[PDB]
Formats: sequence, structure tokens, C-alpha cells
Amino acid sequence: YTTPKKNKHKRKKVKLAVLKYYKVDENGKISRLRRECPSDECGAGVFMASHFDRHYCGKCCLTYCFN
Amino acid sequence: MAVQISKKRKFVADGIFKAELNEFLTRELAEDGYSGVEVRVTPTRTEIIILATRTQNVLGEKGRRIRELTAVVQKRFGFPEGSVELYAEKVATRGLCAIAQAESLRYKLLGGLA
Amino acid sequence: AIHRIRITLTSRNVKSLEKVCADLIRGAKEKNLKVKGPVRMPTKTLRITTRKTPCGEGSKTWDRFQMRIHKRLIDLHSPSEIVKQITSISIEPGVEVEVTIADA
Amino acid sequence: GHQQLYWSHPRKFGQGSRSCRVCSNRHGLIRKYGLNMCRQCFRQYAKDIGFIKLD
Amino acid sequence: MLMPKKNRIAIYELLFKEGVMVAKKDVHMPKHPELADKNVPNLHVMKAMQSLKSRGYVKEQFAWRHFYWYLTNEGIQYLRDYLHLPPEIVPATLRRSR
RNA sequence: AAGGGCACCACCAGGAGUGGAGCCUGCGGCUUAAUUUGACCAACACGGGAAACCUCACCCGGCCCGGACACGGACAGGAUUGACAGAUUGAUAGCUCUUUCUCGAUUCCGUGGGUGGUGGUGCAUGGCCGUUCUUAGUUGGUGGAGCGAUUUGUCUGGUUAAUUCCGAUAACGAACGAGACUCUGGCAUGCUAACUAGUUACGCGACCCCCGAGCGGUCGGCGUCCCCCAACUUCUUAGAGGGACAAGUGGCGUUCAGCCACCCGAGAUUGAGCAAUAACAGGUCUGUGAUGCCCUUAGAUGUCCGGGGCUGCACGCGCGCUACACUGACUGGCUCAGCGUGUGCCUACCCUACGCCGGCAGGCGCGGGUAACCCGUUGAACCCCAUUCGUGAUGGGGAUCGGGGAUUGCAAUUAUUCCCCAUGAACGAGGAAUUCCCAGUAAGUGCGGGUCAUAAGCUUGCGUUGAUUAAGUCCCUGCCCUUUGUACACACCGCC
Ligand SMILES: [Mg+2]
Repeated sequence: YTTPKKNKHKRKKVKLAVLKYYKVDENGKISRLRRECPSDECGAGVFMASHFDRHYCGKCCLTYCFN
Repeated sequence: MAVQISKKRKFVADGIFKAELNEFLTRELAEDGYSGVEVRVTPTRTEIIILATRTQNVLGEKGRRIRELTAVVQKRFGFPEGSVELYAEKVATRGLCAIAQAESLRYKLLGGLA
Repeated sequence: AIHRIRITLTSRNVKSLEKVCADLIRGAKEKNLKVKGPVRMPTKTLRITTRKTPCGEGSKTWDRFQMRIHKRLIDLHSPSEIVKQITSISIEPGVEVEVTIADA
Repeated sequence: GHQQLYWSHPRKFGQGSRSCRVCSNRHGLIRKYGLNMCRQCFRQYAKDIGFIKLD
Repeated sequence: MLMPKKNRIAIYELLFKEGVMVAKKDVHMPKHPELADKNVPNLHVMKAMQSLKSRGYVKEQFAWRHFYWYLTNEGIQYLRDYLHLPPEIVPATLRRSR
């Protein structure tokens, strides 16, 4: 054997806690702080990603780019 | 015509079906005194007759096992539904069948007789 | 219906082919349908030559396998209807039968 | 990996597109008359198919 | 096997409707032929039936390139309480016209 | 060592050759990251092994689990799975990193335990196959002989392809092998049958002769199972039957078994298949979901993907192809086959008529055929008939090599194949050696199948043309039987 490369470290997920990325104010006023994927396959339930320079839909895999 | 294959390929496919069915029945009904298989094919329907010594054993509880094998041979080769019938026939003079006697000898040797 | 039919019988063995081509036409004569004579098509000889050994070591002996397919044609022609008259086939395992009409 | 490279290599033809219908071997196949059977498996089963020796 | 519910229950109900099921040995087969509308890969159905064999609810027979799985009496009640079915509907091989 | 018999895997008389040249291909060697590997009469165009990917088993890298099941942790406040962008990578492998979304109990971690393996072991094995050996050999029961291993049966002789038979006979009665058997080829104007085969006759036609023929000649032109609107099976097909038996004659023979010659006859010896006891450390674990044991099993010897390799070259050998030319090459014309295949479960990839474009390889539309219906009356080659060449490495030979054009494929470079134009290298019949063969045979010659997306210098079959020599022998190489010798018994490749 004697592989020249070291053992490839397999990816370990970030182990995210409870999501809680939406907030209401003054005894309840809804505020989506995340973008919504508008496709039928994504639906109105799931939330899109809020990447620092685009938005990604978890199901629809649509990426909306803002320049 | 175009839908039906030529006679050469049709006869070869019939032989392939016979061989595959015989191998399946050998590997499945080995402990039940399997002797042979005979297929009578007609355009209307087909009849598969399993020559075996222990008919009451190849036929399960109220024909459960023969129904199972009928469904298996239905699904594997894709006959039209209700176009294949499987019967079990007891062989005559089982001492003259080399298949049955070889299977019995194999059973005895696996049991552990000298 | 006014019908004219063709029945072709094909299998691997001459004994069963001959006995079918005999009993069918005898039934036709007893059932007074005039018979176009049995036509024996040339035999199809499927030949496969394969090396005997499973290894490739030896004296290069070849085993040749043959499959003889024989087929016969009988034309049933009657002034009246044919299919409603003849319904029984009396076909043993091994032989394959195909019935067409003059249109096909 | 994923579905885009697991089986992406074409096998619409060639020796790797064909295998024995009995033992899944890829050498010494017999495709004549649509047999699709290995050289050894055909000798094994020729009695069952009906290919018998005459000369 | 990472195969989901939407095909696990499909395979299980196919296996319960008739006491047998036949699967050609082809892990690369894109689609198992019957239940053509469920998008169930042959690898998934093969490994599901293999797990059932290991747990003892189905017995396996192997011809040339096929599995011929036969569901067992130990598989009867496991399929029944996995699919949440009262013990009144039976597989096809069990009861016919009676 | 003797006696008898036999074999073109022996010779004799010969034929074609091989060994000499070029090339193809398979081994060894060399080189390499790898040039995967088995096999050394009975290995070396063998593993149906003509490998671009796959095949693939080798090398260089990269993914995935396709690690069942049980138990314990882990957990819906989330076990865990995918994925856009940037880097990263060969890669549009979310493979890893930054980044946040998303599946939801299917999985994750640990321990036992699977499973898979073209990994090892054919000197652990099965099956198959090769060889001893396709020679004629092999065995029991009861009886006889021997203390017994054993022996007789199973043989002095004649005869046969054959322990094949006649005969003798301490053996009698059997069994296998041989033979018999099956397929195949040859004759059937005898039978049955034919619009998926035809023939004859007749009728429409088309052309020549028309001097005048005229029931003149040609037609693979159209018709007569289009159903009343001809018959028949010689030709073709395939079934049942017949036929050949040393049957008849002469000679030889113990006048037996049989042998020789001849008549009549299609045939007086057609080729194969099957094929005994006992064996081999013969070959295959790289055919198998045949398989014991051992090895590996998550950084895989599993599996998938990309690239390379199996082709690599101072050299040696084997099976072959092309030739060395005039008994020929080129050019044109004429003219004849038979095997057999053809559209796919997965599986995509069939044989092709005709028309058009192109010089060719090819391309473009129209069809036919799942087939005695279409390719196809398989217009094959050799050969035959005329032309040019003229004894020169020449119009012999076409290796090597350059440029260009198509086809297959996802991909043609280390050129897949094909086409065109240039280059005409060795080679002037081949040392010592050595192979195969007795009649439709050798040889010349093409055509099918297998391999095949592309394809044959291979192999398995088919047809065409068609001989020289021989009807013997044990001389060489071997084989069988009997006697004999042996200090061999792993058996003369012994022993010493
Ligand atoms: Mg020239």
C-alpha cells in the first residue's frame, strides 16, 4: 500500500441545534426572516437558504442571485 | 409476422424455458423427491406437470405451496393471468428414476449414513 | 361462410408430426372436407459447434449439436364454413400449431 | 458516488453489455438463435433445450 | 438500506397481496418491472427482501439470475402489524374462494 | 530377446508443404507503474482469449456500501440523507473545505456476526474434458490347480478391422467393450403430397425469319388455387417403405470359420456420433448462486468511475497468410454452387431488393422479409475466352511510409475498419531438420456461421476444380498378443 495521500477525512455535519430562524413581535406578528421557495415542488412550507450572496431552495434547488 | 419471432428462436426459447423451469424445480423441490417436469403448451393455455414422488409434500397445506410455485412461474415468465396450471403427478416405479434415487442418496449422505 | 384456412404444424420429431398430420386429415375425410395435400417444408437444422472442454486444454475436440425442426402445411378448403365445423385440435405436447386464413 | 457517475459509463454494446443468462459470465457467450448462454452452460443444458448429438 | 417509506410500504404490500415475489438479480436495474408506477429500484427491493430473509419472514430460492422469495407464516403477522391490518385479509396463496 | 499381427498422430512410392523472406498471431525473454494470468506427443490462431471503454483479473488516482441481523449508545428539542454557489478535483464525485437550506427514523457509532471476491490452493475437491486408447481389450459366479500372491476360463491352430468367429479344451455359464445401434451419402421415372418447389401442355403477348415454312426459334415476360379458371411429380422438397446379404459364379481353405476374382447391380469398405475395466497428483477454484480450507472485507483483494496497460522491442520458437512469377500478372467479356444466417425478455445492435448522389469507401428515400414466400434463380472465386506485358527484383511481391476522404462509437492517438493517390523493401523455391495425407482424397479456389457497435491472416462448416503415388512392410517411430530374462515395482526418465 503506502498511499501517498493521508486518509481523506470524511465530512462531519455541523450538528445544528433547534432551528428557530423566525420571530414574531409584540405578542405575535409574523416575520419571515428567510426567503420562501415559490415552486410547487418546494411549496409554501419550506424556507430557502439565506447565503451571503444568493438564496437556495432546499427542495426546488432554485438559486436566486442578487448582485 | 413482426410481433412473433421466427421458428428457430421460438423453439430455442421454448428449450430455454424448459431448462430454466427444470433447474428451478430441481433447486426448490429437491427434498420432495423431484423427478422431472413436463410442459404441455397450447395457444389457449399451458400445463406444467411436476413428476415427483411425494405429491402430498410438494402440495403444501391445502395446496399453499403449489399455489406459491404457480404464482412464481406466473410472475417470472410473465404469462397472461390464469393461463398456466400446475399439477403434481406421482411417478411409477421410483426405483427406476435415477434423479429420485440420486436425490435420496444425497439426502442419506447429508444425514450422515456411511 | 366461404372460408379457406391453412394449418401449419411444426415440432422437433417426425413421429408425432406424422401422426398429427395423419389423424387430422383422416378426421377431415370422415368429416368430408376436401383436403389440400400435406406439404412437408424443408427441415431447419440448427447447428452449434462448441469446444468440449471448459478449460481450453486438450486436443481441440469439438462437439456438434443439432436441432431438427420439421413443419407441415395442410390447407382445409370447404364450400361451407370451416372453423365452426372443426373445433377439436387433439394436439400432444411438443408440436406447435398455427391456423391462418387466406387473407393472412 | 451519486447517480451521475455510478453507472454513467455506456454499456449499450460490446462484450460488457452481454452476460450469460445462467451464470452471469462474460466470456464464451453464444448469441446464435438468441441463446445468450455461456459456452460451458450450453454444454450443461443442451439436453434440456433439445440440441442433441447426431454426428 | 436508505430506501424510504414511500417504497418500503409499496414493496411490503406487493409481498402481502400474493404470498410470493420474484426479483431478477440486477442491482443496476433502474426499475423493478411490476409496480411500474412506484419508482422502486431493483437494488432497494432486493435488499429489502434480503433483510426480510435475515429476520426470517421470507425464504429465498435462487435459479439462474432470479430470486423467488416465498413469504412465510412468520411473515404473515409481521406484515399484518407492520401494515396495520386486522387478521382477516390473507395473501392470495392462503385462501381462494374460501 | 524371440515369435505372430497392426498404424500415413510409422515407414515405403509420392504429393502438398513447413523450416529460408515479409507480415499476422500465440508463447519465452527484455523493458515497464503495469506490460494480469493459466497451460510447456497430451502448452505456444489454446482458454471458443479477433482486449480503444467495458471486458479486466495489472498499474496510477478518485467515489460509494450494495457492512444483512442481534445487542448497547445516539436521538423528532432531530438518528441521519441529499444539494446551488466559490474554492478543490481529471471530473457538473456536496469527494473535502466556507456557506446555510433540505429528507425524516428508512439511517449513524461501537461490539458479535454477515456478505462479496476473475484473491490463493486443480497437490483438498465435484462436474466436465484431454490422454493412456480408439488399440482390442476387461470382469464376476460356480468348478479345477496352487499353502498363498495368483492361475484356468480369457487357448495350440486357422480366420477377422476386432478374445471377430470356427475350433480344440478343466472348464461351464455369463457381462461390458467390438459389432449390433443413430445420423449421414449414394439408387429408387415405385407410393403419398405440394400457389412458400416446380415440369409439361395450352392461351395472351415481345423479338428474329419472313424467301415460306409457323406444331419454326428465344423469353427467370404475363396467366391457367384469382377457384373452376389444365394436367402431372421427372426435376425440388420430406415421409412411409424398399434395396446389399459375401447373395450368385469360379478358385483357395481342416473344404468350417472365411479370403480372392468376376457377373448383375446406385452401392460388393460413404463419412461421423456413441464408445469398456483401471488410471494421471494431466487442465480448469479466471464458467457457475459447484465448492472445503486459507486470505481480504470500509484507505477493500467488494463495487463503481477516469486514464493507462494487456499491442509495449537488441532476440529465440510455434500455428498461419502472402509470395518468389509466363502452368503467370493486368484489362475486358463469357459463365457455373452449397451449407447456412437474417429485426433481439434484459439488449440499444438484423439480412437487404430498387431509385437517386458520389470516382471509391459511403450517403439519401422508398419498400420486402420473424422467412422453400424477401435478400435470392444466392449472376462467388478458381476456371474459360480475347488484350497488353516478355525473363528484368519487370506490369512479379505489396511490407514500410506520407497526404487526403468516409464509416462505427461516448471516445479511433499507440494508426478500429474501409477507400484514393504515391514507395516497390526482403523474397529468384529455401541448410540441418520436420508435418499432413489413399479418392471426390491432397492441393488450388472462393462462400456461410462463431467471435461482431467496427471488423478475420483464426476456427468451425459448405460448395467448385481435381490429381501423383500405394493395395505393401516392420526398416525408423510406436501399439496388441504369446514365450522368455530381470538385481525394475516412483516400474529403463528404473536400478546401480
Ligand atoms: Mg500493375
